[PDB]
Amino acid sequence: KVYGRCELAAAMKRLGLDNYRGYSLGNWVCAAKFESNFNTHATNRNTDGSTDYGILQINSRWWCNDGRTPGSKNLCNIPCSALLSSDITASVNCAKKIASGGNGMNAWVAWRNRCKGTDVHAWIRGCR
Repeated sequence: KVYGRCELAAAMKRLGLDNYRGYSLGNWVCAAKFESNFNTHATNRNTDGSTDYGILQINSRWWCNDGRTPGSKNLCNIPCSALLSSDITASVNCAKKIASGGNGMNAWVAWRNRCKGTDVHAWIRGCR
């Protein structure tokens, strides 16, 4: 499914991402925008042989197991396929785990590059 900006913001808010680990909601919406363009089915093969999955592009070498990545740590303890549904719950739960790390949102390259230090409130401006 391809979410609309406000719809994703509402969903993220219900799942408790607003101010999670000190990051206001707009950060998570921004991240989703640049990581997958709000597409729950986005998949991106990495050079190192890993693949990023879903709305928050979670990596098969460290976070979920896809059954084809040499040395998967599967720290979220979930199959990567669970990250491809229209329901963003599994992706949010794993993202919570990743951002609980000392580096927070820095784990997402797109966030680091396009969202960090910007007016993240613009991502939820005009929403319900």
